[PDB]
Amino acid sequence: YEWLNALPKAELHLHLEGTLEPELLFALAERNRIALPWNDVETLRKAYAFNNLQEFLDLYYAGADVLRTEQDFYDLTWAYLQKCKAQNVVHVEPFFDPQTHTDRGIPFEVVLAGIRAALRDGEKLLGIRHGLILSFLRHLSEEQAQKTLDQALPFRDAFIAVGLDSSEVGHPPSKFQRVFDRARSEGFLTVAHAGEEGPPEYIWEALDLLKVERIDHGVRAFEDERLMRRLIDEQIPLTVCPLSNTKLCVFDDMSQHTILDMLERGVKVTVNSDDPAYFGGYVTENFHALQQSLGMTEEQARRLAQNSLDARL
Ligand SMILES: Nc1ncnc2[nH]cnc12
Ligand SMILES: [Zn+2]
Repeated sequence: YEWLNALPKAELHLHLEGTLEPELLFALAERNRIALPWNDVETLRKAYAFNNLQEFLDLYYAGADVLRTEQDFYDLTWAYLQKCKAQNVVHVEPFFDPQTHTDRGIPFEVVLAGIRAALRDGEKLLGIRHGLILSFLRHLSEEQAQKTLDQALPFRDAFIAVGLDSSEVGHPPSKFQRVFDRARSEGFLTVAHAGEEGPPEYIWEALDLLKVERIDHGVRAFEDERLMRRLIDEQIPLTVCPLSNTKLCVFDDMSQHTILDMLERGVKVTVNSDDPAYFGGYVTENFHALQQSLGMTEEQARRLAQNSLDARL
């Protein structure tokens, strides 16, 4: 563990909103004078039991209510940056979901100010490089994403890419091909969630329609050998999230996770925490789970950490 924790790493698949610890949630609620549905932290924490992606999302979006001020968004991000320092994550390319906040009335500029301020501290005080990624909510319309991209244009230099998260199944990457096209035209790189719950086909779409630089999750690629051969051949990175897949029931157990299989086959996989406050672990805890449940070796530990460095944008 401490050896794992000592490894230099880059986290490339993380949602800032998904780092919202129960304690922070209650503290922001207090500061913002919000009456929570949850009686206590302990009760909110017991609600972290999931049977699929959707059950998690509903709760995950519910939590975002307490994010109201610039200081809120600073606290959220700074708390995570501190975890990174402690776990020797030296480089972060985090997601945020503008629509979750803008749709609640919070100004786009306020969200960004808070996050940007923290990232600046992360780098000058903690030594942590960052590449903010703006993620679209895929259950909403492409039109809504276009409106979000328009807000992002004056800010475009604050983002290294646009991503795509939220309810995967029944919202294929194709639904968002136009806005992605425009984003790239405007100088954005692209990434996308694909093959978490969605089929291999969605991953082909991300690759070929959205033209992503990396696949987020991408575990269901395992079902598709032609795709596997392509991943291995193009060295397209996968941002795999062990505890997230476990907690969302992608795998019925951690002993059944295929990330080490992929590693050995030559897929350029990485280790990430995804939504650490909800899945009960940060990046080091994800490496640890691999060692515990899949007898991962230091050997494979070093390779995974290195892929994450190599896969930076
Ligand atoms: N892993 C994930 N998949 C889909 N939507 C998400 N929103 C936050 N994390 C997510
Ligand atoms: Zn994710």
